[PDB]
Amino acid sequence: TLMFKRFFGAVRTSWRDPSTRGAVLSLAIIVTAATIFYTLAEKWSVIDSLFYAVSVGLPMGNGPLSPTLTLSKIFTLVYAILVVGLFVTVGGSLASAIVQNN
Amino acid sequence: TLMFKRFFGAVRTSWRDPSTRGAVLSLAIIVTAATIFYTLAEKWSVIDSLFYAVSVGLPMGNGPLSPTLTLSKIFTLVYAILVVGLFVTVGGSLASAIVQNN
Amino acid sequence: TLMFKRFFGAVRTSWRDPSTRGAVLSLAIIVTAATIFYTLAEKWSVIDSLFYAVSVGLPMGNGPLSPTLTLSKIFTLVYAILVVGLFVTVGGSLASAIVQNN
Amino acid sequence: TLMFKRFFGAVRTSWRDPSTRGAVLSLAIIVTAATIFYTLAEKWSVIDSLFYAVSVGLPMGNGPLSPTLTLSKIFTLVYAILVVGLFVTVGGSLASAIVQNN
Ligand SMILES: [Ca+2]
Ligand SMILES: [Ca+2]
Ligand SMILES: [Ca+2]
Repeated sequence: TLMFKRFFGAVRTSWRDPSTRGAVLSLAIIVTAATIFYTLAEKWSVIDSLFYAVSVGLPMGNGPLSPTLTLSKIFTLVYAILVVGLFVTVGGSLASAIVQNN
Repeated sequence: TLMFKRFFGAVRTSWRDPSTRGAVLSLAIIVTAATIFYTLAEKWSVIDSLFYAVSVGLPMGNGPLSPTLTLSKIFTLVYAILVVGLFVTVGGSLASAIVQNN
Repeated sequence: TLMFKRFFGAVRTSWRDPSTRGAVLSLAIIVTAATIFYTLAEKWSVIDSLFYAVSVGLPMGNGPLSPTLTLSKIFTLVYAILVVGLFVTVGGSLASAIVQNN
Repeated sequence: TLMFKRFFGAVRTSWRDPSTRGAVLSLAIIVTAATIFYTLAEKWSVIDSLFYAVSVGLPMGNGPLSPTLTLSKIFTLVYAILVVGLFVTVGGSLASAIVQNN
């Protein structure tokens, strides 16, 4: 029953596009890229890898998960600084869409 | 003894509405669902669930609690992206309403 | 060595005033109240109470600290929704004020 | 393995400048001083210190690292309010500069 969320959520209001919710596109590369890195370098599972990635722009909250290696530390910074912007506007957009969707 | 805040804040500032504080309603809907899932899925108590729900889109931080199921992990992930926007705007309007009460 | 931050920072650009930074007043009262609550309920030392209270407006991160009692859990959500906006507007004001000093 | 992000990230969007990204300069100062503090006060390594400093101004999330002494606790609070702004606009300018680069 996580249906009503995924379907009346990420799927449904993710298809409200201006020229400037090409930020979603921008987001997806970056999150995905981070996830790959986390999986490979930090050795974590895909979900956990994704969880960490999502965490560094959003108030969600990383898990037990934190970087243990120098590359993972440094990388987390550089990614984090960028994506924080990206997460924001997208969240705003979706929020906006939700309200005029009822 | 939080009787001060609940009357002076939480049930103070909501009694003030524009068009865009339709956002409250959506946020309410999001949170409730989230909490329910947590209680059912993640087995935690109503508040612990409820706390966790709030934790994900505001910066406060979750202490001990973190999702342990892949299913709940994705639920957070999906749910995270929707609610944050809502949190932002309710956060802002609500804050402004304090300021216009002094 | 914090003196350089404290004087060159949260007072040096704190005293940059319009009418609309009356939120600083509000921030002070609200942060104070929460701190008091934390001190009382959570048993915590005043600094720690203060630490936690600020942790929840800002992207900070609490320490190892988090609400362990039900009232504290309940209180935190309520407070966080209120105070976040305050933290935001003040932050922007203060931010803008560093930049205006170059 | 992060060479994509380092060169095509927070060195690419740097060579894209108006004058109100003097905020990057501000952030560098505040961040650097913070790092200096944390290394010294809290005994941590430089990388860890940097991470922690970043962690208080972004949704990133402090790992194990958090302050343990009053001096550092207070300092975080002070710094936290200051940096929160500078981070935010940095993310924003940076963020837009990604979409303007596509
Ligand atoms: Ca986070
Ligand atoms: Ca926080
Ligand atoms: Ca955290």
